[PDB]
Amino acid sequence: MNIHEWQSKQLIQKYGGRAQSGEVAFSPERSRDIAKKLWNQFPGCEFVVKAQVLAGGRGKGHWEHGMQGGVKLAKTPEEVYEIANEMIGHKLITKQTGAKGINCNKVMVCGAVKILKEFYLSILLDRAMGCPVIIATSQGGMGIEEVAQKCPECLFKVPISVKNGPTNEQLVKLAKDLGLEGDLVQDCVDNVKALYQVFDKCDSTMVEINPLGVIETPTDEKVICCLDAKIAF
Amino acid sequence: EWQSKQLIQKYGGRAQSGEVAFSPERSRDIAKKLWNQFPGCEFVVKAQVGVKLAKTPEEVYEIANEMIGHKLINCNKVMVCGAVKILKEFYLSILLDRAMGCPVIIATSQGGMGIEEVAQKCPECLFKVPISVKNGPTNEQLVKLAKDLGLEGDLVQDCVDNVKALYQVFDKCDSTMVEINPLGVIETPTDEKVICCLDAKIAF
Ligand SMILES: Nc1ncnc2c1ncn2[C@@H]1O[C@H](COP(=O)(O)OP(=O)(O)O)[C@@H](O)[C@H]1O
Ligand SMILES: [Mg+2]
Ligand SMILES: [Mg+2]
Repeated sequence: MNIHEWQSKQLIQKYGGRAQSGEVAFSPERSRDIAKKLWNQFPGCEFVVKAQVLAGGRGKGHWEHGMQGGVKLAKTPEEVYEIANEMIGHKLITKQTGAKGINCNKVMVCGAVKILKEFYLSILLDRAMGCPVIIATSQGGMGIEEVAQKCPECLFKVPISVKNGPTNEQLVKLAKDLGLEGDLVQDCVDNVKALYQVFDKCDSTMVEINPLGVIETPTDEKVICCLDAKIAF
Repeated sequence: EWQSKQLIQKYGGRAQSGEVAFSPERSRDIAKKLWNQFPGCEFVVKAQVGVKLAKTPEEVYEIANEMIGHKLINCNKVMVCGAVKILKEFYLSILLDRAMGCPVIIATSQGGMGIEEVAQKCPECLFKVPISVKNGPTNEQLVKLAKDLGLEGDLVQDCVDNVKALYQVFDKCDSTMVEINPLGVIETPTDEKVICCLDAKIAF
């Protein structure tokens, strides 16, 4: 099976990648404390509550009891408790679910960040070719399988040699084709190179980052960051 | 500070309490977790009873290793504060003015130095606001003080709210002084301007 979001981001960081793993919470009280302690470091910052359930379309979905969205903004730790209280212990309905619901027993609480660009990127083991291949496109919010059927020319594909792995020219070109420029290019290479170090050194089948974004830091420094992660085995 | 900075938060005020660390290793961890919540953020390391900017958890470790167990009374603990974008520096204090026998609120737009120096060279920079201990600070007075410092929009009301919470720490603690140097206008990670107490001192 695939591991949860915040678990994937953690492994990505364990190999030198920048990802917003936030902090998990198995209760709405715990989630409130997380946002509260974070206000000590960045007072006035908003928060984002992300249901931890193995299925896509969380931002699109909704909850039975009236709440809309699996990824919702929160202005205060109290709002974090509200949202979290409606998530933990309830069922979420997304596109991958139809209407059978998925039991949500935990959520992830991360700080609200300003996003400048959103990209798709994944490291897939092309079995037909027996080699890894890197997919990407400048259409973060859309979905990989949706874009593929309607626009496969929207995707950039880069087969990877199993020996040396990524080629610095391959990665530099991919970052350049995605519209990146300046320090974000090398930063994108560093993270993407870390994604392979996660893909290969962990015997993984897929490392999907949707969206891989250009975010601003609290001091407004642009840095590549994985705002979502799925790792299949 | 931790007690005070929490008291402001206890009574409904914004205060960057950061987090204390009793060793360079601990300091490096605090900065690491913050990169899970706001990746790429910088950090500020404060030596507790001086302040250097750090770009990475490893830099924080370096700076902490220079402080803990060294000069500037001995320093045996540091406070790791996320690097927040600070726009304006203000100074604000509440005092039992023995001369007038009533609480008074002093404030200036030069929050980068001791109040002693500002008065001498610039006496126009300070703003006295005598407060009736019973009637307390009146909304009219605090709004007048807010606009006296160059605040507009939600900040004007945002200032009034924090000033009130500070007087409660002064009233409900019977404290002789409540000093906020600096009181900053800060941008949140999403570029929202808010008032925040960046340093606190409570005496008796
Ligand atoms: N920390 C964050 N701050 C602001 N927006 C965020 C943050 N994390 C995620 N988002 C936004 O929320 C959207 C939905 O989250 P995501 O993890 O992609 O869920 P899903 O793709 O399953 O719907 C993302 O596409 C992104 O635009
Ligand atoms: Mg996603
Ligand atoms: Mg910004």
